[PDB]
Amino acid sequence: SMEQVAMELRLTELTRLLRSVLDQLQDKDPARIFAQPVSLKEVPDYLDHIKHPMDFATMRKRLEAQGYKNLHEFEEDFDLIIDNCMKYNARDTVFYRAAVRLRDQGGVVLRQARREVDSIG
Repeated sequence: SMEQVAMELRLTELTRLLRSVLDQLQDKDPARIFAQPVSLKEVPDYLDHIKHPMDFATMRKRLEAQGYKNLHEFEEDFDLIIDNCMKYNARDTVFYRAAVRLRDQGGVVLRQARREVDSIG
């Protein structure tokens, strides 16, 4: 049916938008603290702390398999990255402060993202 391909054309362009959004978000992490998952060999207790780990690589894997049906879901994962970071790492840490920086800067990008998603459809 054509009624699936327009949803897929919506999903597609959503993806095409969200790829730009991700690139912009990852650019706000020049330190690359959030690019790859946490190691469970380096941090073997991690999953005792963080129940839903997230990172840009994983976000990107999902993205390119069109795993995001809307912006909300994408925001949810972006939020995890920040949120997980801010929980695991204490407040005086570089890690923690990198999260906050990324949040504040990311939110700008997501503010306009939300606008474009509604504006296009």
